[PDB]
Amino acid sequence: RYKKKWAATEPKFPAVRLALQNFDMTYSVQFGDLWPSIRVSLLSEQKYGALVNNFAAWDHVSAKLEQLSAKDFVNEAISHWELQSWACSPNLRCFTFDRGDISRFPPARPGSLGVMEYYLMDAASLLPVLALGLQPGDIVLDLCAAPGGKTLALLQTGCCRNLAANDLSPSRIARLQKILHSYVPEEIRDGNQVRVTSWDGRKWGELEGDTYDRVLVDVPCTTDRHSLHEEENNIFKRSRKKERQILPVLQVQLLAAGLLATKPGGHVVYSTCSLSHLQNEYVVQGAIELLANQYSIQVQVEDLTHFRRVFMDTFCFFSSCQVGELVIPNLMANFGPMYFCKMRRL
Amino acid sequence: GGKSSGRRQGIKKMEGHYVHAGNIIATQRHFRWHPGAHVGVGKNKCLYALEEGIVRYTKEVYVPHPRNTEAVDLITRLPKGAVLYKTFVHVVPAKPEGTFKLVAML
Amino acid sequence: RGHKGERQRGTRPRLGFEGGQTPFYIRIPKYGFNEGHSFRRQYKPLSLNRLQYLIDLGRVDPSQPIDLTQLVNGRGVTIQPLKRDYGVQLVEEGADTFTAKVNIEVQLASELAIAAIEKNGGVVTTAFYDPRSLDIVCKPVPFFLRGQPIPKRMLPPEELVPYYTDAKNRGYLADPAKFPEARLELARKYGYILPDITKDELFKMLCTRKDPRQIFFGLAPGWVVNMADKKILKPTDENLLKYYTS
RNA sequence: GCCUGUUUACCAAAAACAUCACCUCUAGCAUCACCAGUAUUAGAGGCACCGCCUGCAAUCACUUGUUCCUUAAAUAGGGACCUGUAUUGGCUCCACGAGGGUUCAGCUGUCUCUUACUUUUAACCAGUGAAAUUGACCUGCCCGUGAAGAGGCGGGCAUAACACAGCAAGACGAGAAGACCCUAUGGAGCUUUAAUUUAUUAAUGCAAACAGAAACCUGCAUUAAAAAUUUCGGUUGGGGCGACCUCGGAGCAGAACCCAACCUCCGAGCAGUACAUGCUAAGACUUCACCAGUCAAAGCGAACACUCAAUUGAUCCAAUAACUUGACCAACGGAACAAGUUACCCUAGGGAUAACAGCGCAAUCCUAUUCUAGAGUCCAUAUCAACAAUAGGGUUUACGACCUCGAUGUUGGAUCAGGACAUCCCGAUGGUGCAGCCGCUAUUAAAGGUUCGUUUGUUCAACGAUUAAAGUCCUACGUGAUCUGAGUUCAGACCGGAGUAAUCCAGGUCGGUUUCUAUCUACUUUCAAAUUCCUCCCUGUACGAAAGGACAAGAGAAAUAAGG
RNA sequence: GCUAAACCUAGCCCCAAACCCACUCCACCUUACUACCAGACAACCUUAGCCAAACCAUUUACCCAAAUAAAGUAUAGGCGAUAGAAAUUGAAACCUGGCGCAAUAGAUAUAGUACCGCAAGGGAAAGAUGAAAAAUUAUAACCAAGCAUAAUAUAGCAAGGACUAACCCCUAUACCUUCUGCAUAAUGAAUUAACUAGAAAUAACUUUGCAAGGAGAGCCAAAGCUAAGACCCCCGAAACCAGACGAGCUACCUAAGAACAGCUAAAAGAGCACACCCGUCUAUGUAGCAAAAUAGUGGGAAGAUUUAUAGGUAGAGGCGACAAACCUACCGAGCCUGGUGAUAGCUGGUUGUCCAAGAUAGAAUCUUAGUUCAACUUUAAAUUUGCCCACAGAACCCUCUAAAUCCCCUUGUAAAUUUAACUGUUAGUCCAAAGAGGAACAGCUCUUUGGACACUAGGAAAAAACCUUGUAGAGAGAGUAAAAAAUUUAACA
Ligand SMILES: C[S@@+](CC[C@H](N)C(=O)[O-])C[C@H]1O[C@@H](n2cnc3c(N)ncnc32)[C@H](O)[C@@H]1O
Ligand SMILES: [K+]
Ligand SMILES: [K+]
Ligand SMILES: [K+]
Ligand SMILES: [K+]
Ligand SMILES: [K+]
Ligand SMILES: [K+]
Ligand SMILES: [Mg+2]
Ligand SMILES: [Mg+2]
Ligand SMILES: [Mg+2]
Ligand SMILES: [Mg+2]
Ligand SMILES: [Mg+2]
Ligand SMILES: [Mg+2]
Ligand SMILES: [Mg+2]
Ligand SMILES: [Mg+2]
Ligand SMILES: [Mg+2]
Ligand SMILES: [Mg+2]
Ligand SMILES: [Mg+2]
Ligand SMILES: [Mg+2]
Ligand SMILES: [Mg+2]
Ligand SMILES: [Mg+2]
Ligand SMILES: [Mg+2]
Ligand SMILES: [Mg+2]
Ligand SMILES: [Mg+2]
Ligand SMILES: [Mg+2]
Ligand SMILES: [Mg+2]
Ligand SMILES: [Mg+2]
Ligand SMILES: [Mg+2]
Ligand SMILES: [Mg+2]
Ligand SMILES: [Mg+2]
Ligand SMILES: [Mg+2]
Ligand SMILES: [Mg+2]
Ligand SMILES: [Mg+2]
Ligand SMILES: [Mg+2]
Ligand SMILES: [Mg+2]
Ligand SMILES: [Mg+2]
Ligand SMILES: [Mg+2]
Ligand SMILES: [Mg+2]
Ligand SMILES: [Mg+2]
Ligand SMILES: [Mg+2]
Ligand SMILES: [Mg+2]
Ligand SMILES: [Mg+2]
Ligand SMILES: [Mg+2]
Ligand SMILES: [Mg+2]
Ligand SMILES: [Mg+2]
Ligand SMILES: [Mg+2]
Ligand SMILES: [Mg+2]
Ligand SMILES: [Mg+2]
Ligand SMILES: [Mg+2]
Ligand SMILES: [Mg+2]
Ligand SMILES: [Mg+2]
Ligand SMILES: [Mg+2]
Ligand SMILES: [Mg+2]
Ligand SMILES: [Mg+2]
Ligand SMILES: [Mg+2]
Ligand SMILES: [Mg+2]
Ligand SMILES: [Mg+2]
Ligand SMILES: [Mg+2]
Ligand SMILES: [Mg+2]
Repeated sequence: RYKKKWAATEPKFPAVRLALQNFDMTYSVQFGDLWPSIRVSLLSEQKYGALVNNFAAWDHVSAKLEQLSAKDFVNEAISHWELQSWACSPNLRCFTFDRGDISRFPPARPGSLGVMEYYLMDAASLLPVLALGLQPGDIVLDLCAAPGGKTLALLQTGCCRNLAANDLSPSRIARLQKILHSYVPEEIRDGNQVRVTSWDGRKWGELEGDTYDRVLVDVPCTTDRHSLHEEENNIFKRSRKKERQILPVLQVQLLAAGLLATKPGGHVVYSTCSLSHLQNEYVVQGAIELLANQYSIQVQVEDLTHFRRVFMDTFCFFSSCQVGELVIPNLMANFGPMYFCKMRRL
Repeated sequence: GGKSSGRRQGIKKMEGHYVHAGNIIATQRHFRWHPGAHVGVGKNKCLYALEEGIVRYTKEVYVPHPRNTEAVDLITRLPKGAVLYKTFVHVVPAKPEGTFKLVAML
Repeated sequence: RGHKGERQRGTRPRLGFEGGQTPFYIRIPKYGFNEGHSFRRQYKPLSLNRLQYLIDLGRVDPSQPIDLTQLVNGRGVTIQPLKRDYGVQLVEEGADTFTAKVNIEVQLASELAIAAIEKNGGVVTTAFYDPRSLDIVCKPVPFFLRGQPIPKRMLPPEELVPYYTDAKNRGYLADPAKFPEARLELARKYGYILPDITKDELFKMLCTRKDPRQIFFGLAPGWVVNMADKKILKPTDENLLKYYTS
């Protein structure tokens, strides 16, 4: 029989407050004096970048955005490659506002083709797609692709002949299908070019070995932006405490499976929307040791310092990261938080 | 979850049963039984008799429609000489369409 | 009474209660099935088979004009003015076998029933009776025991005026000049030779029609029937005469 | 705890309340209170005199470890040191107290260990004469069985009748539908940011009504105040900080249908294409009822029953000219709108249902064999033992909810014990890595015995001194109509913690009603066989190189036990 | 043969009719029943709540002045439980009665007395001769429990089969109720007598009258209509509201009083210690002396003391050195009366005989202690198939390639469906089998098939679930069914 007369009961905290307390302890030591600056940006609403849909009237949309003083940071960054001196995924146009500007883009309006003119997404989430260095004729595998923040960006490039978008949750997958349907014309999705499935990412390490040249792996993680604001399906509630404990374990397993899926000589980018170093660098180091000990697979992590300097103008970067690149949010540049690490298989 | 009850789907008219027009013959989730002579199929693969008569079940050669791509791709990979079979439910009409009766003597 | 519960203790719930779920009758949506049921007009049907049955047995004499009083007096109909009855309606049942020349006045009449009577040489006229005068017509004897002067029946309501002002329905307020034209159309439609009732000996009896403000035959409104002394009292006040004649 | 004082009349006299002292809050004044008073006054509170104290966080208190004193023995009492936390707040001091602990000497039948006497009671004779109680009884023991604890059933044994006096193991003894958990669309108190209201009260505003400005009154409003009404969804979960409630698919459910969880897995609360996704109408299916839900020929009218497993919400009502539309009513067959707490609790019931117990079961626990790897210098088997195997036991921890919810609180102790032998001691006998003493191990043996103390409510345990030994258990975890009431358990209070509060607590502290006249069974002198240690002698003998050091038999002395 | 038992009146109930009483003398609103002095004192103000809505919050019938009819209609209503007209219609009418009661009945009544409570208020019990008691030589017999006459003899639900015979022999696990299942150590009952618990006619059915009409205005009618017969319990809360009654106990206050030896000390809420008050500890007592006491031991005892007297504060409250204390011996909200026969899905009870049919799918539910519907069951009625079952036939991704169903002519048989009218059961058990959860444990939990059990008997020791076996009586006949455990083990070159 249950006992309902406990002497002391733990006070009920909101899931937002629960997430805030855990982040406050962990991230204060990790970031030091930058945590108060980061914390305000996390609590403030993030800036939304307008990703131009190439399938629609991209040139006309670009002219429309220029009227709202929007500036294509991607086009500016491309010209910066030679200025500083794999390159990056081409055919991406995302317009944002100036540093410290709070203006919000109007909601997207379907064009004459019947597809949305542009997609609103975090500008920090576009970097892993750019860091992926996509090239035409490649076969791209995306794990946890739903709801399609990075999935849509791959199709805008037009460099992927075959795509494998897999997310474990069918509800997220259903959102991905609608986003692709509304934006990407049916002709591309008509064939086997875009394959949307709902299975465990751990299976991809065995079912499809060395099939894909470019693999983008965004494992699930404690989303700092969503946890501090959303009250639904928060990972920090008591019922989901078990999932948070086993969360780093899944991050190591899903990343390792994706590394097995890629062909030797291919590129794999590990992406995570969190500031916790125990889930950003340790997971990356965990997968590297896991492959060598169990499957004897060696990978090399590329240097993103060259990539860091190009987007320093429009993004804030943390210069105390062992392997990956971490983009921390700021009041002037609200994009983030985003962590992306690029490793190639040899 | 998974507390859903059964849908009570199956054979409503067995072999040799006398049926009338519109009577439901069988209800199925998938095409376990295929419509035969004077047997219609609804949206939910519900087989109903189009004519009054006796219900018969036979095994017939299955030739899919060319427009149905999925079934066409299945017979094209079969070894030469192999033929697919499926169960078909037929209704053999019992009464004729009508009779000619004398009505007047002009 | 069973074992315990509300059955043995006699605390059963009200009729229609289903243990807590929404009752069957409650969950059915409301519709205007019976809306205004107490204001709808009801008419007792009178078949020509019933009318011919009464005539052959002598319960209704065809030599005299037939009104609602004669039908009630012959136990042919049972009118309930308290039950929103407005008279009798003549239906077409048994029109083939009907063969009698009568002068019957009914509140409503179908086109075929009108044609059947006029084919045999009869006369059919439709008049309106208000509920107050209806009880007087059905049971004159109880009304004469109240010691009240006979009131004039009121005109039909605004909705029923078109029915009684049209010669097709043989309304009692219709223009008599349009009756010959309407009578011939029924003869042509149903294919029967319309007899000339003027040459008939009963022509005077057929033409006998009561005034729209009159209740009985030969009894002007305002008169007081004294059944104890077999006498009728007629007021001579000028204002009273103007009230009972207008 | 300042003190005298006060409180639960009938279980708590206190650490609780009050109390001078101090602090805070409110109020500028007349004609029943305050008060016939007026800021040195009055009222509403907190703390409990007095004295002392910094930083501008120290000092202290609390806390985690360590040590010392007392005792033969100290989970107690007293003091000191280390760590952490906490701060207006904290620390001392008289006196005092039926308050709660420790102790010196003394005192004593409190005890070792009881005994004698008187009185009452008692028993008998005489008089008077109750009460609870009672299905009927012609009222036995053992074993078994059974709704799981039998005087009544099964199998054995015993058995003339019969009163009186004792006894308290049984009659799950008697006494208040007992306490204890649970149930109810049963109550009540209390608290509140539960819901529903401002009638009432007070303060403003306007209207009214006036003067010429105002007040009173009345109406309508808005603010609060103080109250009023009512409710506390189910499901599941002993060590938590909840999940779950509707709909669909797969396994169980293997082949027509149907078929459950705490079950085993994945989801759905949409989107897209249509715009005849128009109008009508035979015959059928139907999620086991109903409500809903599904298919559909023909016909009319046009062209030349949309995809999808789920993708959904009834009635009333509101909106609307109409057509139509409206609820994570998600507690999803939906109440138009209501939360906690009760140990101050009350009523109706429940062994359908908890804890203790009994019973089932043997995961755990326990024991012996089988196996022979491995320890034991060599060597499986003097001993010891792995992976396992084979059986037994019902002492722990669990699991089951079958019996008891119309008077057993449980633990421990005192008293008296009956029984098992898987033997702690005494006895007999193999083996030994048994020289002798000591030991180890195994077979046999239940006739007899199995201590006194310190802290602790203790069971247990720690160590104190002993003993041939200070056995493992069972018996309603024996025994409470024999006793005890210390711990826990009802009302009081405090410390710490939780909560806005009421109030709560697996913690600490203090106090707290233990009824009964014996009707029945059983029993009330087993007429009487005793065990053990030490010393001595054998004997300083056998043994041994010495060191050491025995058997058996006999004697003496002492102790307990039994009987005088 | 004692106690007893009987014994019919008193009187009452319901109607009718009629509109009722209230100054002999004296006393009586002050402390009522008190002869006899200066007063000023005034009545009027919505009922609420229980209860029903299965909670509850709007709401929920209560003579309002003519029976019937209109009519349970119009309307009202969380449009829901339920509430509910009017116009209009028009009624006879003779008090002197009883298919009422007969001392546990009928009024409580012999009496609002005795008695109980401070008060409001509650509220009894019983009598029995005869013409004559101025016949007591009286009103004879028999009859409940309880006794007495007349204690008891192995053994056991107290009996039955019996028997020459009481016992001895054989056989037999009290009753009611509640549960799947009670000899059960679960409930109730000491016993005797009396009293004490199924009220309603919408539909349907049955039997008459009349019939396309029926009916003694209204109403119904596509064979109906009228009339009759025939179905719907008792006791019990804690509560809520209204109006009264209570501070002679107690809590505090007011008025005016009383008490406190002696000693030590000092002008003390001082010390010791009587009266007095209080009730710490222990024992006795526990239906007691006592619904809180006795004995001893204690605290205070010149004060915030104790105490007599009168008055005050009254329940939505008082009062409180706050103990949720006290407010007339059960105060987390007094008592009494009324609403009230409150309500209770809960507990208990539910009265003569005999026969017949008669058990385990579910769904919904502020619902799992209930109810509604279905299933099942019963009666009546109509009709024709029902059950058993030969082939044929019912899926693939899937070889646990399962046992076996569904369908189903013959055939064996006699039921089945539909119509009408409603009740009741559904907190199930165990065994075999398949499969889940637990531990390849449980008299464990949860589905499925089948059996048994709640229906008798025999056999397994006693025995609800295993086996045998059912349709009912008598016999001092007969044949059978199931039905009684086996097993004793090591030489060796
Ligand atoms: C933080 S979201 C990333 C969304 C997307 N990658 C983007 O950046 O736009 C991680 C997603 O991974 C999916 N996921 C969680 N567990 C997964 C698993 N085991 N295998 C595949 N996907 C998983 C979840 O549905 C979740 O929506
Ligand atoms: K007292
Ligand atoms: K004290
Ligand atoms: K006893
Ligand atoms: K509900
Ligand atoms: K008892
Ligand atoms: K119930
Ligand atoms: Mg299922
Ligand atoms: Mg009962
Ligand atoms: Mg004190
Ligand atoms: Mg002092
Ligand atoms: Mg007391
Ligand atoms: Mg006391
Ligand atoms: Mg105090
Ligand atoms: Mg004192
Ligand atoms: Mg001493
Ligand atoms: Mg005597
Ligand atoms: Mg007595
Ligand atoms: Mg005897
Ligand atoms: Mg026994
Ligand atoms: Mg026996
Ligand atoms: Mg005796
Ligand atoms: Mg005694
Ligand atoms: Mg309920
Ligand atoms: Mg009310
Ligand atoms: Mg159905
Ligand atoms: Mg529901
Ligand atoms: Mg449903
Ligand atoms: Mg307490
Ligand atoms: Mg032995
Ligand atoms: Mg015990
Ligand atoms: Mg005891
Ligand atoms: Mg005892
Ligand atoms: Mg105690
Ligand atoms: Mg104590
Ligand atoms: Mg002695
Ligand atoms: Mg005088
Ligand atoms: Mg005088
Ligand atoms: Mg109610
Ligand atoms: Mg209630
Ligand atoms: Mg009487
Ligand atoms: Mg007798
Ligand atoms: Mg016998
Ligand atoms: Mg009151
Ligand atoms: Mg007084
Ligand atoms: Mg003195
Ligand atoms: Mg003094
Ligand atoms: Mg006192
Ligand atoms: Mg004390
Ligand atoms: Mg006294
Ligand atoms: Mg003194
Ligand atoms: Mg008084
Ligand atoms: Mg006091
Ligand atoms: Mg208190
Ligand atoms: Mg209290
Ligand atoms: Mg009282
Ligand atoms: Mg009742
Ligand atoms: Mg029978
Ligand atoms: Mg509901």
